[PDB]
Amino acid sequence: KLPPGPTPLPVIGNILQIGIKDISKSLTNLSKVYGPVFTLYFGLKPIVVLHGYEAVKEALIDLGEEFSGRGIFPLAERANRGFGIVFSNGKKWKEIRRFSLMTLRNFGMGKRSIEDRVQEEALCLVEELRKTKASPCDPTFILGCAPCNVICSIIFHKRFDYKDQQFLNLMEKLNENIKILSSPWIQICNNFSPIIDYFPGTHNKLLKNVAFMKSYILEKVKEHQESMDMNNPQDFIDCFLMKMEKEKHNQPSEFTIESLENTAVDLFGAGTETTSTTLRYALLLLLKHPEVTAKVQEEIERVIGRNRSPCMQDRSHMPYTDAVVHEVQRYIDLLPTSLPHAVTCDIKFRNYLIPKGTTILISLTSVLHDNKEFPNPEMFDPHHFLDEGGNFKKSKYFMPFSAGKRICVGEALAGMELFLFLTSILQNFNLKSLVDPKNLDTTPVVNGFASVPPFYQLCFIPI
Ligand code: HEM
Ligand SMILES: CCCCc1nc(Cl)c(CO)n1Cc1ccc(-c2ccccc2-c2nn[nH]n2)cc1
Ligand SMILES: CCCCc1nc(Cl)c(CO)n1Cc1ccc(-c2ccccc2-c2nn[nH]n2)cc1
Ligand SMILES: OC[C@H]1O[C@](O)(CO)[C@@H](O)[C@@H]1O
Ligand SMILES: [K+]
Repeated sequence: KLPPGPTPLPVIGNILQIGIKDISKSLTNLSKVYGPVFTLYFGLKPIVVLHGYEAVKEALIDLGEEFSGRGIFPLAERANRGFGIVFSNGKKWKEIRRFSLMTLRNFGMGKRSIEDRVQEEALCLVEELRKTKASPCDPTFILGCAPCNVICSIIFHKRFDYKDQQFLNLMEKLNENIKILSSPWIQICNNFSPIIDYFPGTHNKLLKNVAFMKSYILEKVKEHQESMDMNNPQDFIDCFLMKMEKEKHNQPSEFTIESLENTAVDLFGAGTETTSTTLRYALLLLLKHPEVTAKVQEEIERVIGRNRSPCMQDRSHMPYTDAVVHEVQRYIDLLPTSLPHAVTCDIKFRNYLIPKGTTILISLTSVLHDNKEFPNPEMFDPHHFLDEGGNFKKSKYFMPFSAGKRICVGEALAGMELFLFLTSILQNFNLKSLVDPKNLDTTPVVNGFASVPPFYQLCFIPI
């Protein structure tokens, strides 16, 4: 048997029960009726939902290889998304992921470290924030540039100047695509149609934007082929090309110029928006909780001071800051259902039998907002990651990057970006709201499978 669920209607399954508006809350409501493991029907396609820590851990961690598949919907083929890391499966995924992890280690791309790349972006970020000259400002665009340029640095070896038109084009395309991809028409409703694409225009626009990106990446690969130093790979492209020229006696290979372009599009896609949104949300929460900000600044001033950049090494001496970043991620819950999984083979889970390829939906909300691990889980409070002594308290329930075999490839990178960008900002600025802090609402705007902060402005007042 599959896990029990609400009985589907004919030809529409469970669609009309589920509140598309806030899918996570519906899943949670269902869990109160059917328990931690239950089945929903998306017009005949069964979806098993895992809710709560135990179920999620059992599946993602203890039965990891079996739950390592990526769930497929029509959108995957309509936006040509299954050829990188994020939406790939089997051998293509294993190989590209493995390689990408090796390449993305702090020193996996020559002498220049990933941390160096992030540190340079943090100085640039601070500078743009000075240029606002302490006036009101929607930080959206500035905070989005920093992570985008980090990926640029990782892939092409060199960051762009924030005004370089080639950068502004990449960024604009990416924004467009992500905003389109956020629409419930594109994420949900159009997947109800298994064969006919009811938004052919939209997908065309998506693909055109991709092609622009892929074509820019091709220009660079060429440049990288004409300046290849086999002993000194400096970026993700070099590393990929060396992997190719190491596989030439083994075709057909998962490593080709085409998988390089698709993998890089994945890294831009995965690596920008979520980090950007997390940073923006962090500043909103810091505005609203100025005591919190002050405690971070106390750590900064005491451990780091003013005569130098904040580096990772600092993080182990700054538990309060570490707790603040962790708590931002836990509270805001940007991917409440992760990305969909799928079982790779027939598998007995608990006392249910789940057939190979069945889509699994993991509720990360249920873990991050566990009300016993994180009492008052609905409140932002850095103490959720602090012991009674004021030290950092780890949580097995801290899964904003998901868990198991499909855990975010950028976990460590996003971790550096968040810590270095936040510390560098509060090293150099205080934060002043336009409106009254008591009047700001930090509660998240959900629209489908995606959380987002509300709109706000602030002033970056130099110290
Ligand atoms: C705070 C920022 C980020 C968050 C919260 C985040 C979170 C996630 C989550 C939840 C997943 C899905 C895991 C799953 O399928 O179960 C994921 C996948 C991924 N993330 Fe991130 N991510 C972030 C930043 C980044 C960055 C900076 C990169 C850049 C390398 C990146 C690369 C990826 C990739 C490649 C995947 C696909 C992994 C796979 O399916 O095998 N992410 N991320
Ligand atoms: C039809 C093939 C042309 C594809 C295309 N490439 C780009 Cl670039 C544009 C800019 O709008 N477009 C057109 C486009 C037209 C309508 C939409 C759209 C916007 C809101 C709601 C539904 C649609 C839609 N897409 N397809 N049909 N209707 C999106 C892109
Ligand atoms: C100009 C190119 C912009 C990026 C982009 N446009 C499209 Cl279309 C693709 C499809 O993969 N992509 C790549 C992409 C890959 C993964 C994601 C992603 C990664 C982690 C978590 C959620 C997402 C997601 N899926 N849909 N929207 N955002 C977003 C975009
Ligand atoms: O597999 C059964 C098929 O039925 C559909 O739900 C149609 O709603 C598709 O999403 C799925 O592919
Ligand atoms: K049209």
